[PDB]
Amino acid sequence: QKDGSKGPHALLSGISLNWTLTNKVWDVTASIGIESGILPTSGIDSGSLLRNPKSLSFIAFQWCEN
Amino acid sequence: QKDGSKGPHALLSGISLNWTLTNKVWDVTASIGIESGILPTSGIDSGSLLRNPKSLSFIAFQWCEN
Amino acid sequence: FNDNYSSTSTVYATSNEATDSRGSEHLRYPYLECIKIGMSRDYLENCVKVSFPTSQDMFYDAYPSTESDGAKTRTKEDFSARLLAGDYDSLQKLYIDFYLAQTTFDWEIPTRDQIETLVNYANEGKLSTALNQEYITGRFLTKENGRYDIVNVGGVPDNTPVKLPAIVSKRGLMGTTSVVNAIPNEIYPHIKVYEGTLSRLKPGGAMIAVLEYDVNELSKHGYTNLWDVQFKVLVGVPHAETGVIYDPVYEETVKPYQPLTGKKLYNVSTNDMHNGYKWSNTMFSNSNYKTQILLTKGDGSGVKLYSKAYSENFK
Amino acid sequence: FNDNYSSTSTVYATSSEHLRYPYLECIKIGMSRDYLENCVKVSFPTSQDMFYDAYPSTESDGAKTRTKEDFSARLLAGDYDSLQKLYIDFYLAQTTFDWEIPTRDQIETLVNYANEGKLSTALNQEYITGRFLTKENGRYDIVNVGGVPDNTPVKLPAIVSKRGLMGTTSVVNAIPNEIYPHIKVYEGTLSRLKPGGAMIAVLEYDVNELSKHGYTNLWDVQFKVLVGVPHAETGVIYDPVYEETVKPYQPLTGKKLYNVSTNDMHNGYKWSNTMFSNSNYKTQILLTKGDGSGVKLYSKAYSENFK
Repeated sequence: QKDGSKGPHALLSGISLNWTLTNKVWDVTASIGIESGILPTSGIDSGSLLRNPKSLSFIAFQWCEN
Repeated sequence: QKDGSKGPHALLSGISLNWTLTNKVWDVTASIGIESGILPTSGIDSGSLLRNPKSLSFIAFQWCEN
Repeated sequence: FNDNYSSTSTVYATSNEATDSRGSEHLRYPYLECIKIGMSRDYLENCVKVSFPTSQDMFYDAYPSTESDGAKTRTKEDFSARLLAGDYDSLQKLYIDFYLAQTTFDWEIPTRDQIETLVNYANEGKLSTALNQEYITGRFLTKENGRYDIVNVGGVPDNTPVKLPAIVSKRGLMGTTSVVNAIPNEIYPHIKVYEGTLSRLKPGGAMIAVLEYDVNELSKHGYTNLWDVQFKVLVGVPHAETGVIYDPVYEETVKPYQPLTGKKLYNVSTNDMHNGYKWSNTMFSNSNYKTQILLTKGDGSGVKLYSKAYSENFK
Repeated sequence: FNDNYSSTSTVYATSSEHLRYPYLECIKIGMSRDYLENCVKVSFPTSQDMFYDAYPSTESDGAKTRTKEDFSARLLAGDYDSLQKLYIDFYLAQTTFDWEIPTRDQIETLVNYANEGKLSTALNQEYITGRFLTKENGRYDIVNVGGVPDNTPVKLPAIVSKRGLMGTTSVVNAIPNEIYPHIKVYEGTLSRLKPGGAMIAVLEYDVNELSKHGYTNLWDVQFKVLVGVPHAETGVIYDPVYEETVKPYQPLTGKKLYNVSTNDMHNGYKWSNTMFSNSNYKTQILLTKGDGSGVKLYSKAYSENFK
């Protein structure tokens, strides 16, 4: 919440998973989009975004192709 | 809805997929978190949770590794 | 997700309700309405201290009409349904937190101390008519520090449906601290005094005991940190209905120093030694006096857990 | 997603007469129900359109043009008089009548409420830092919160209830503009500030700078002497360990002079027994109108021998 305390689970609007390959390392970023006016003005979780959240489990698949 | 009727689709906040192996059987549990104040006070769909809901299709992957 | 999961919503939240009201906006508000449902002009100061009867359609004039664009389904029927269903939280979030009418903002569920005043005001005809009748007897919803309780006026049967005839001003409606009309629900934990050449409650010195509480029933009443505690001892005639010594002739706060099995134990040692003996000089100055032990959180908060009002030697 | 991502919410956006007024609006722009008592103590944010619902519309018959744009224009232009008479004196909304520009003591309170989240959202953010217009006895001043640059534009985020909003008298958050007049102490075998007896001095003020601060009748005066640790930012001893009021007797050229004689032996010497009981204590002199009114005019908090 805006006062820094832990509030209820806000409602959700979107999830973005982004990945880019650079020299033998896959770089994965995430952002969970939630209702605004709940998160503080600045920080990791700010405005309408939870940036690279721990509240997310994803399965990473790898394979090779030509 | 709390009055027993079927209303519109409430808004969503989270989905949890949890799995546990016990004696050659994977026990799969799920929970869909929705906006509260719509579900009844008790039951399968109650409070803010749809417990192991039918309104969910998931793909189950299995493999073995060392 | 576990059962503690809770979310925001569109039905008991903001952004839905708009600047509108299904009631009539006029310049004699709200005092004309207060008199019209029977509040005497001699006691019109309570017009802003207690709401319109939740049993009547006028109470719900404050909200946008249920048919206008964007309104929540709010009616006296939906109120009573949630009331008898025990959904007190939805009442607080959907109705109470958004009443905001009668020019008063601090609308809340009445406390136990406030129902006590409401019964006195109802008997003395100082309220609206429907509430002058309602608060004579029945089972009433109360709320103290975020905790719901049901209080009983007149000793009515336990299966009487819960009544919330009106909400009150948190600070505007003055409560009565004496327990006469509204009888509450005090909690008595199952505890063992070890006695022997240990626990002692006899005249002539300091009172010491060593109790023992169960963990599973401490966690049911919000006590999982079994060192976030503090103790109070009371001396006087306990209440004839609930057994608590609400206004003791002698009150004393002490702190414990105990550390066993599937239960945990706590001591207690009165400071009657090396100061005025007067605990025993007042506890045993009247044969009807009794000694009672109370457990709170470290700062006096939490569900109040009470021992029996003991006679001499824990009898 | 980039940081431009934004969603709908359960909170009013920013894009009428009823029975839940004005408390409904206060929660809608973020006032917590735990602190709704301030709903009638502080107005809607002057930066937002809702504040201006109170006035007749600018298109209606015979109405004054009252908008947040015309408000901001006059604010930055320094036309503080036009705000009081056209907007402040005609607000009269939220069931409150004594709307005024906040005092320094009230801005002091507003910052504490903003930091502790007791206000609306636009104002919980607004009153953290900045330069704010204040008003004490018909006089405008600018106070600084956070030591911001002096070229920061003047902010009037909200007007407050004259009596309903309680000010905080300690000066911590809102740093003011205290006036120190150019004054000469004549010293020699005359002025004296040394332990063991009475403190006496004889100052001298300039007439042209007295008339700039509302002092044209140069006998409508009175003096106060303070003993204690002066404020680290403005230099005033706000809560002195010893306070003493004295009256002057002086009668010169293109400037005027005033004496000062503490009564230390026509009472207890204790001025010297407390001024010189702690090495950090200093003695400061304050000039007022005869009744304690007027622009407060301050001397330096002097050390021993006016050092």
